[PDB]
Amino acid sequence: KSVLEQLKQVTMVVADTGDFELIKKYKPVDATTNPSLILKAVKEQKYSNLVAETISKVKANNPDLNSDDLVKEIAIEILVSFGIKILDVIEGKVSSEVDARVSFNSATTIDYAKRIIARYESNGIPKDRVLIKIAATWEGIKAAKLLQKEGINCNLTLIFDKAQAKACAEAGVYLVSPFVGRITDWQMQQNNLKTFPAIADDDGVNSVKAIYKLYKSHGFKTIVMGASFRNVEQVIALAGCDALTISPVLLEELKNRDEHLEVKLTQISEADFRWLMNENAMATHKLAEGIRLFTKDTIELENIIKQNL
Amino acid sequence: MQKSVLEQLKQVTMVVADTGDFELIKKYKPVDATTNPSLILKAVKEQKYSNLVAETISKVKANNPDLNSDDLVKEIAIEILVSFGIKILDVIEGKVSSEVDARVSFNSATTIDYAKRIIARYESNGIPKDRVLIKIAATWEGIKAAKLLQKEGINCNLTLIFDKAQAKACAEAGVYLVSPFVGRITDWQMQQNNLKTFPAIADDDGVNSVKAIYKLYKSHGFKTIVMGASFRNVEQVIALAGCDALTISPVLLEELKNRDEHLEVKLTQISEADFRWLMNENAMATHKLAEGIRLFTKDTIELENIIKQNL
Repeated sequence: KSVLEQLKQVTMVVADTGDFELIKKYKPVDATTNPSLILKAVKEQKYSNLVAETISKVKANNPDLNSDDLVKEIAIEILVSFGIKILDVIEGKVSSEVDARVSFNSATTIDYAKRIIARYESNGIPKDRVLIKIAATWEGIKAAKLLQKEGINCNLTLIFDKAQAKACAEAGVYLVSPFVGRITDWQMQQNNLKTFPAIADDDGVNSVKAIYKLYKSHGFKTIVMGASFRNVEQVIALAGCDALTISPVLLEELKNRDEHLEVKLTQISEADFRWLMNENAMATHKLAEGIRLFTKDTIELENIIKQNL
Repeated sequence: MQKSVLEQLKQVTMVVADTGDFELIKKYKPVDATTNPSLILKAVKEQKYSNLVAETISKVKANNPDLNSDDLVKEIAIEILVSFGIKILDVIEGKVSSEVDARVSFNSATTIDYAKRIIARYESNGIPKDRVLIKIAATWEGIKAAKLLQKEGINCNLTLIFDKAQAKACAEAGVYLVSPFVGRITDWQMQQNNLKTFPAIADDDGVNSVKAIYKLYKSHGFKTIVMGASFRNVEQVIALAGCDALTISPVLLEELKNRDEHLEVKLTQISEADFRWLMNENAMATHKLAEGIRLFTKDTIELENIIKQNL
């Protein structure tokens, strides 16, 4: 058995891509998108017809919207159209991320999430097949608490800190996506490291291990999904995690190796949360950075939509 | 005849001394003075104030025999920061700034409580609230706290200001005074760009930040005092001549006192979600606000450990 197939025995394998054509090579259970991956699927142009049809559809269904509102509605429908194509090739769920610009507004986050779900449902996809990805700021967590109460399952993303993860679980979220790679990136930058750290010393791997241990010892039922990978050894290190979302490149690396895979993994108030985050210099920087960078990619996507109206 | 750079500055800007070392303050005759948790730790640890620190720990211990150890340490820490403030007030005409415990920085209600506790300790010694500014980190929760404190006549000094949005929100809250930082912003600039020498004044991100806030405030007619803080060299201070106020370390005060070159005058609505977005967009501000709270917290924990070692 390949390492990929070994991993599937102990972990829910998830594909991290909007390039739905790649997903059948790997037979993951679930798939995840993010604003950068949607932009890449739009930019690389394998799906220009899907984009063009989406734009036409939204214009016809929305004669009342001005150019700004129309572009926003198209951005949502693009996210959903990719998700629908992904759902055609997997048995599980797809994750679709809200506009990062709403990250500090629980209200607009709730509305955005509900609009994504409504668009899926209008296209005949039931909400049980979708996770709404939300950056794990306090405001995102508070939004997810409400959405979960209303039956909308959330994927809390940009998780860099254990207390941050704990708060998510306290809110009853379906799933959390603690990051690995971006933490390793910070670690390597801090000391100008030229090579990846040994696995035992990899701050990103250790961050997910710590969250896993917290959740299992405490009996939290939220799914732990490691995300953000720089090398295949980081993914292998976390075998046994509830779920791991993995790029098509790294899925291919796992598919082509066949050594033995060792299985390794077997209330907070607002003020408390803000304090614990502030104590984590890396998490404070990297949460903020993720929201800035995803916003830049969403603006690039909007500019592409505008050029094709 | 032409006076020193210091005396010329005093003519056009309220000169403030940035130190817990009250003995040094009298050599410079500032109007006001500022402390912060790091400066209080430095004054507590230095040999020359060891009698004042000793006497403070004794008096609180004697008058509070029934406090649990956690409460007792907290009471001594507030007494030490107030006792240095009082020694400063004895040697100046104006106000002293005393910072709340940095651990309350994300809690408006405990900020308000800590501020009131500081004021009460001053008042217990006969010092009226009009001689004290409560220094509060300009997180959203600190701005909310300060808005409420100002409604009760407690003047605040909103510190760790790194972005024009904080500054604007502070003004909108009606705070008495803001402390936009210079030096720490230049530190970020110099570390990030590998700068061997300090940037030209025109290119100094820190100096430009205070200039932008000053311009914002005067164009909007805000009455909040703009006090530049955090300096790395005299040239950054001189660059801001004419700002409402400038708080300056004793090393830099001494440099200004001894220079006689001519001083040219250079300086003559936000929702929570908006504030948080604009802060987020500023990588430097996000990092430096957080770091400042962390570092002040580390120094206050060291103060607490020193209190515990002397009990």
